Amino acid sequence: AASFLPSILVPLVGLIFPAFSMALFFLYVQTDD
Amino acid sequence: MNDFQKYLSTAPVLLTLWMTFTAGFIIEVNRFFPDMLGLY
Amino acid sequence: SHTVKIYDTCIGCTQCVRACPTDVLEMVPWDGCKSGQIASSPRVEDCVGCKRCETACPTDFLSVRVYLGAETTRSLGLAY
Amino acid sequence: MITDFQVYIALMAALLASVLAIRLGATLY
Amino acid sequence: MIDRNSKVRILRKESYWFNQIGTVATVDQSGIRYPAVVRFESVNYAGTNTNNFALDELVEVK
Amino acid sequence: FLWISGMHFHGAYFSNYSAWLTDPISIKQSSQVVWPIVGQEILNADVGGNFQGIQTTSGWFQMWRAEGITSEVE
Amino acid sequence: VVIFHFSWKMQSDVWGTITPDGAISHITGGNFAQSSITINGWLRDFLWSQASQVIQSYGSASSAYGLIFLGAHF
Amino acid sequence: EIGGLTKCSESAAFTKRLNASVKKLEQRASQYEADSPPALALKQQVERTQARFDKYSRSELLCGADGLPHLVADGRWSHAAEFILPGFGFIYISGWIGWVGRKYLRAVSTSANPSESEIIINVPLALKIMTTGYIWPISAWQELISNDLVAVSEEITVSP
Amino acid sequence: ATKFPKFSQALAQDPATRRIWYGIATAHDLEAHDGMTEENLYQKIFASHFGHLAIIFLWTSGNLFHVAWQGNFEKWVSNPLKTRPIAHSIWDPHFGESALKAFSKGNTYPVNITFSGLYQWWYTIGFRTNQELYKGSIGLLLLASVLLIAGWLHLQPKFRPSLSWFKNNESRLNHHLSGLLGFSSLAWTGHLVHVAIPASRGVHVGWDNFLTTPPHPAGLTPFFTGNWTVYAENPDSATHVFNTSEGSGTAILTFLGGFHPQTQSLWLSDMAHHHLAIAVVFIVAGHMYRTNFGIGHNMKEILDAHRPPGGRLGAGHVGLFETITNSLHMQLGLALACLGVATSLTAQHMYALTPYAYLSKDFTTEAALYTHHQYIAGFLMVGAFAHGAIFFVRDYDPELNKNNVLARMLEHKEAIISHLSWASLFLGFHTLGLYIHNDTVVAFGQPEKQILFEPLFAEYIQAASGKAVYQFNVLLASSTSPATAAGNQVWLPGWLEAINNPKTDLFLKIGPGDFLVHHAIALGLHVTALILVKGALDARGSKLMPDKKDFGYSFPCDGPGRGGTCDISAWDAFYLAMFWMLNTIGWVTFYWHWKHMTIWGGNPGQFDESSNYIMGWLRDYLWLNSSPLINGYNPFGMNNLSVWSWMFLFGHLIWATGFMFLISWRGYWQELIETLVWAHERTPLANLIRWRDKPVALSIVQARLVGLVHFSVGYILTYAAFVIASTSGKFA
Amino acid sequence: DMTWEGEYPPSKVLGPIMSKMPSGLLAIISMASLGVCVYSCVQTGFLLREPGAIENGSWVRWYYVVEGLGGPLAWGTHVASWIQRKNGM
Ligand code: CLA
Ligand code: CLA
Ligand code: CLA
Ligand code: CLA
Ligand code: CLA
Ligand SMILES: CC(=O)O[C@H]1CC(C)(C)C(=C=C/C(C)=C/C=C/C(C)=C/C=C/C=C(C)/C=C\C=C(/C)C(=O)C[C@@]23O[C@]2(C)C[C@@H](O)CC3(C)C)[C@](C)(O)C1
Ligand SMILES: CC(=O)O[C@H]1CC(C)(C)C(=C=C/C(C)=C/C=C\C(C)=C/C=C\C=C(C)\C=C\C=C(/C)C(=O)C[C@@]23O[C@]2(C)C[C@@H](O)CC3(C)C)[C@](C)(O)C1
Ligand SMILES: CC1=C(/C=C/C(C)=C/C=C/C(C)=C/C=C/C=C(C)/C=C/C=C(C)/C=C/C2=C(C)CCCC2(C)C)C(C)(C)CCC1
Ligand SMILES: CC1=C(C/C=C(\C)CCC[C@H](C)CCC[C@H](C)CCCC(C)C)C(=O)c2ccccc2C1=O
Ligand code: SF4
Ligand code: SF4
Repeated sequence: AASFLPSILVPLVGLIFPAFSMALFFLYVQTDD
Repeated sequence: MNDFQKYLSTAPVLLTLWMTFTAGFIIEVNRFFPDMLGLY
Repeated sequence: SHTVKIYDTCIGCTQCVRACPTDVLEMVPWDGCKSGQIASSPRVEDCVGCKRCETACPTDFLSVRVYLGAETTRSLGLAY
Repeated sequence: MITDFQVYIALMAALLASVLAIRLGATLY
Repeated sequence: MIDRNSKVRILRKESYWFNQIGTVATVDQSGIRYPAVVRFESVNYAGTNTNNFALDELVEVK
Repeated sequence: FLWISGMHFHGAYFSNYSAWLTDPISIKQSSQVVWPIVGQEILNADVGGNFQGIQTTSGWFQMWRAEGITSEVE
Repeated sequence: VVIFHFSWKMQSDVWGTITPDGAISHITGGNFAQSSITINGWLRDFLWSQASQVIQSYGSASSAYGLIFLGAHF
Repeated sequence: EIGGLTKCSESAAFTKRLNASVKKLEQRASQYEADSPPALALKQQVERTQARFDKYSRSELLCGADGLPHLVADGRWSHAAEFILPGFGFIYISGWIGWVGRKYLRAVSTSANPSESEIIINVPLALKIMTTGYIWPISAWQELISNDLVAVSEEITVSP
Repeated sequence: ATKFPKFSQALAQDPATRRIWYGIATAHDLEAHDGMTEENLYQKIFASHFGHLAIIFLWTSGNLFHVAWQGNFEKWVSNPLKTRPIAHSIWDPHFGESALKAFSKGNTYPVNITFSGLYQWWYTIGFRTNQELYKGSIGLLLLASVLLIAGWLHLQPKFRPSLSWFKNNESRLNHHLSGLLGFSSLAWTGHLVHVAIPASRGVHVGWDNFLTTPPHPAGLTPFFTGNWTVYAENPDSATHVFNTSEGSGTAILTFLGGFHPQTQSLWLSDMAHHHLAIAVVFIVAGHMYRTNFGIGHNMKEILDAHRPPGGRLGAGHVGLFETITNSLHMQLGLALACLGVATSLTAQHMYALTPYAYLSKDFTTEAALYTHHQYIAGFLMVGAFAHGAIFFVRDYDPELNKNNVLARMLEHKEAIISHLSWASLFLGFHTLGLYIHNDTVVAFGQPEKQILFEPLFAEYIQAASGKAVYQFNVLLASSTSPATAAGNQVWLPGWLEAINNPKTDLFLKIGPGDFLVHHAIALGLHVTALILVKGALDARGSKLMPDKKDFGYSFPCDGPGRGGTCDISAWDAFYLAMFWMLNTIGWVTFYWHWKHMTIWGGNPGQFDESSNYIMGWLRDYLWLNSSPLINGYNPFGMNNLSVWSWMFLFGHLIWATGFMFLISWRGYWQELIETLVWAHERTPLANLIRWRDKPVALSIVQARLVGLVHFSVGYILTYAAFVIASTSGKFA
Repeated sequence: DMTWEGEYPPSKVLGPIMSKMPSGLLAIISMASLGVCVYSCVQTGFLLREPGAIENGSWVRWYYVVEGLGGPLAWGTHVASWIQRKNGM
């Protein structure tokens, strides 16, 4: 059901996504090509 | 005397005296001609 | 790091080389002025960007100009 | 009333935009 | 003409005393790049009242 | 010293200490009065004791009472 | 912060009036306990509420304070 | 009337304000008594209040709905007392001050120490120069047409 | 480079944390990147624009989707004046049961009420069902994808446009004026005539029947025959109920003037006619420049020939053509300036000439929209002047523009700056002085001694358009005026009704109180301008630093010598002007809100009398209308205004935090950071972990930027809460 | 190219056609054009000011609309005549 989507996506968008993005930026700025 | 007059001629002193005089005359005018928002 | 340039308006007063906190400037022989000396910046790799030199110049407009640029440990004055 | 299928269709479209966005970003890089 | 005690107008755009009048103190004759030494009655942003200019940068005023 | 002197003088010629002394609970302390220029007189409040002035808050009246002043001549 | 603490605590848990019998009515009513625990409380139950006097001082002997309040902000 | 305003002499709100103001003072005076210095003062204050309102009433001031005087400044001479006439006063006095100041500065500029005379004014000279400002309008115009007021590009300018 | 700032070796080889900070903030200055050719610059910018467009469309798609999936549009359509529009739903795991109930008031699930006005706009344009909104969102998602593809395509080797294509001014202007603006307007009038107007009268015209439902009974016969008057006959009656056929008409193009009686908004027929007329004007104007067909004007020639014979403007406009074509910064500045004026106009004209139905009755939304556009306008204005300065420092060629109109501006710079200064001083001294006079006299209990000037000039203008209250018998306010006779049978009938109706915002009544506030706004504009203009003119050099052009647009300072040279760069002018911009916009927004608040509340007198002195604004506006907001959450409970209450306090925090960066400078912090480094290196266990980027304090300019951002964000956030909670809490 | 100096512009600035026209002809055209524009305005004014009968915007006439465009042309033509006169042609 689509109604369950708010409770399945918000946890991901506000927690999982930001974390991985920040991690990637760190790895990108800490690397010496 | 001459030297004292020079001190009295210094900028700070003269300003205070002049402003006191100006303030006084303005206050006195309002004392005798009070409450004016126009030349009558 | 930073770039320091000296112009022909120098008078060889030596004041700039006496103010540098990191020995970046020197007085070299020259013939364009009565003093017979001009300032040079042989070791700009040690310039911290203080601009004390500029503050000491007596010419109408600074004969010594410091243009801040790329930053290194030395230029950023980092003892750590 | 927007049906579940309709909502799911929208999400699929969004995904396409995302993949096409990464490419544009990586092409500008 | 630029000469001792002459009055001139500065023509150096970078000068604090541009388009202003100064008195030539001495003009060196040894071929230095900026021979004339002009003195002004107003201090610059640094507090100096003198500077050396070339003859072309100075126009006699009288 | 001049500052302290002025305060005592203003408390002798421009205050309601006597009245307050008699009824400390009701009368309000006041030791400054404004000249009647330009509606500034509104600043002269009805503190009490047939007196109108600015209510001071430095605590002079209490101190004087403790010392035993009683009069304004003192 | 210290002076504000003094002002609210006293007006809430000390100052006030007591009846002939034992009835204590504090100036602000004891609001300090449950209102000073949040920043909104200070802004509303202190600054906003206790400032009703200065803002409404015009036309009274307390008008000077209102003018000074504004002047100081400036 | 202009702007739909009403003359203050014919505005009820204006009168209401007057009555109210006086009442407030009188109510206060009641507490004090007889020739009590406080009462006499309040009594004198009401007289001033009554006078002020009367003056405004006899004037040509136009009041609004609030019963407060509103000033007119569009150039009409009917209400010149409100802005035009007082305006001339400011211009005359201000010009006087500016003119005399410029005169003194230029005068002492050629002295032995032009900067000492700015921190320690030569009172005798200043007074003389100050008195000569009553005809500043004439003097200024004369100086303009003589090319002695405005300078000519012989002044310092920025690098660009 | 081989580090984060690939576009800068200098930053890349930096051993500190600055490398990261600066790389992020210098990312979009493509012109300064290492190894940048003009061709590449243009190509990358073009592609970046495609991406921006896509973001805008995705944003619009989301609003439609969320309103359709979680909103109450259809219910609102049924009862527009008794339903609160919903934006999106709320799923916060941190909420307490009480909060779930409070925010779920009026509905069955926690929700946020929208103050963006989308419902009214969509209702007016024709939307009636949620399914329709869904289709729109899906379409925009697709368009967004197409735009992203274009960005990639034009960066490919065989599709990268040439530098010449990027500099063909004539073709672009012709196309943009005739097609982007002209034909688009024609298309819009088509929609209004085919879909919107029918809907207002109760008829449904959609993709299902648009090809078989003629917009007008006569057909296109009148159009081609020339009998255009037919399309203006039978306008909707004054008893027409919107969204229904009762009292409807058949007209499609008219010039009635005024507002629909029931919706209190502009007539749709008039808007259709408006766009049709604008269309023709733009389409004609788009045929002015030469574009490979022989006919047309050459812009360079036009500019060169315009030199006043008297010589008062020097050599005229010669040389400007090359300067503009070869400078992207000047182009951006010109654009931002014009858009800034447009945004302000939208705000000013949209609250008076209400364009959408039942928008006037939604007080909170009306308030938000005005403050929104006015603030955006300020930012857009400041940016224009900023890029103008960047132009002088980077792209100005002194030789090309010799004795040009532009160069001569930089010749009398002192005159301009000095006079602008005088204006600011005059306005400042007297405006403040008069306010303080009024405050003092009122405080002393003598309000009759206030100096209140009537805004006669403005009142005259209002009368000139028909207002009668002021009693100035002039122009349209005069029955005998030639002007009245002209439009009495055209558009005046309807206009003269609205302008003379007290329950409309068309030319609101003005009084002595408005005079003062207007002069304050004047001060703001003048002072903000002074800072910005000075920055631009004194960007290439000054007496203190005659060689400023060689250092750039933004540099920390020039040292503690020559008296001290802090904040001497042009960037600093932008920094200083931002504060003034916020102040002036704040004054403007405060004025609008308070005036309207009193009007809505039914007591216009409060503003009329208390706006004359400052205390009134503080007590009768800020203090009085803050009661609903500060009680969003109290020791006794909470309501739907809790979120707004919390944000208000949050804003204050950010604003004050900004002060730290603005007043405290680097030296102090650098020394403190050094001590912290020592500690980490000397503390056992933590010694195991170490940094790879030396920890250092923020730079001088960086701190200024950070501080300005904190100040700005807090400023906007705090007012946003107030304007919304105060209006909604009292009238909603 | 189009840059000019002095007290009068060169004829090249008047375009590819008018640059060859005589000053007098341009003057005649200018006066005629202004006349048409003024006539159109006066006549239309009557229509707008006539009681009723202008409902549905009947007052707008194609001819008068076109005629009204003479006013701007009048300005251009009169300016051009001056330029041609000074240029000698
Ligand atoms: C959209 C983002 C988001 C979401 C979904 C949540 C969700 C939650 N927060 Mg929260 N939070 C957020 C942003 C978010 N937060 C931010 C930005 C801040 C900083 C201001 C906080 C600060 C904050 C605090 C200070 C606290 C919470 C707490 C909670 C939990 C209260 C509900 C509950 O049942 O607790 C009961 C908890 C449970 C039933 C346990 C749930 C199972 C956990 C969450 C599994 C986590 C595993 C996860 C995958 C690991 C991440 C891996 C990484 C790669 C991302 C809930 C899970 C409270 C809590 O208890 O935290 C757990 C709490 O004390 N939050
Ligand atoms: C802390 C000291 C202090 C302060 C703040 C005040 C303040 C005040 N006194 Mg007060 N007073 C003081 C000490 C003080 N007094 C003392 C020690 C005495 C005993 C002599 C008095 C006796 C006294 C009397 C008798 C009266 C006051 C009054 C007043 C009020 C009006 C002041 C006034 O004259 O305004 C107006 C100010 C002037 C007329 C002075 C003119 C301004 C001068 C010319 C400027 C100074 C010139 C400058 C210094 C030149 C420099 C030259 C160089 C050599 C230095 C005012 C609230 C009056 C009052 O309240 O009436 C209701 C009043 O009647 N006081
Ligand atoms: C008819 C053909 C046509 C059309 C429709 C367009 C359309 C467009 N071009 Mg374009 N272009 C064309 C031909 C065309 N071009 C040609 C032939 C060339 C080669 C010479 C170019 C070269 C070109 C470049 C190099 C760029 C564009 C860009 C753009 C886009 C601008 C951004 C946008 O969406 O704003 C559309 C905005 C609106 C519709 C809103 C307009 C709002 C204004 C304010 C209305 C004003 C009304 C009125 C005047 C106000 C009155 C009040 C006033 C007095 C204050 C737009 C889609 C830019 C872009 O983003 O590319 C991706 C860009 O960089 N074009
Ligand atoms: C179409 C509009 C437009 C365009 C294309 C540009 C383009 C450009 N501008 Mg410009 N500008 C604009 C509008 C525009 N600007 C406006 C409106 C203003 C006025 C504010 C300015 C003011 C301005 C200045 C003062 C400067 C530029 C500069 C630049 C250049 C580099 C930008 C850069 O480095 O950013 C890189 C990327 C960033 C800075 C990221 C921005 C992060 C922002 C500041 C913070 C976000 C807000 C905050 C996080 C919100 C969180 C709140 C939350 C807690 C609720 C670039 C050519 C710079 C330059 O030197 O050019 C020569 C420069 O110094 N611009
Ligand atoms: C309350 C805060 C405040 C105030 C009052 C001012 C005031 C002023 N700023 Mg300012 N500013 C502020 C905050 C403030 N600033 C902040 C926070 C910033 C950071 C962005 C700036 C940044 C800034 C810049 C960048 C510039 C200014 C400028 C100015 C001046 C504009 C001209 C003017 O108004 O003349 C009138 C001034 C006043 C009314 C203020 C002083 C009033 C005193 C009390 C005198 C009153 C006299 C009174 C009328 C009676 C006189 C007669 C009496 C002697 C008898 C003015 C002095 C501009 C400037 O230099 O001016 C040309 C300018 O370029 N400001
Ligand atoms: C020798 C020979 O042969 O002749 C000789 C002798 C003779 C005859 C004496 C001479 C002459 C001729 C002269 C002096 C000729 C002309 C002088 C002239 C013609 C001077 C200005 C016109 C200005 C206008 C029209 C301004 C604005 C027109 C405007 C502003 C408009 O807006 C028009 C308008 O349209 C809009 C856009 C919308 C329309 O819907 C309606 C309106 C109306 C509002 C010469 C020069 O010596 C040559
Ligand atoms: C700076 C600037 O903007 O300048 C621009 C302005 C502008 C206007 C854009 C320009 C243009 C283009 C042109 C040529 C403009 C001129 C005129 C325009 C606007 C359009 C053309 C012809 C219309 C005709 C022939 C009428 C058809 C109309 C006919 C045939 C009819 O009357 C039908 C009808 O009769 C029946 C059969 C019976 C009647 O009962 C009902 C009526 C009377 C309605 C310019 C001049 O190039 C440059
Ligand atoms: C820095 C710089 C820059 C910029 C500049 C700017 C930013 C400007 C702005 C400007 C502006 C912002 C302007 C404005 C203007 C306005 C106007 C010009 C208006 C006008 C008006 C008129 C003309 C009239 C109108 C009317 C009508 C129509 C009718 C009657 C009524 C009236 C009023 C309404 C650049 C980049 C270029 C570069 C160089 C330097
Ligand atoms: C507090 C303060 C600092 C110190 C402030 C600092 C060091 C901010 C540090 C915290 C911010 C939030 C950066 C922290 C970033 C995290 C460590 C995560 C970084 C991850 C990277 C991949 C980006 C200054 O450097 C300064 C300089 C000049 C004037 C005033 C001041 C000033 O007031
Ligand atoms: S800036 Fe400092 S380190 Fe560099 S040359 Fe000058 S005095 Fe020496
Ligand atoms: S920024 Fe630093 S070096 Fe430059 S003037 Fe200010 S204090 Fe001196």
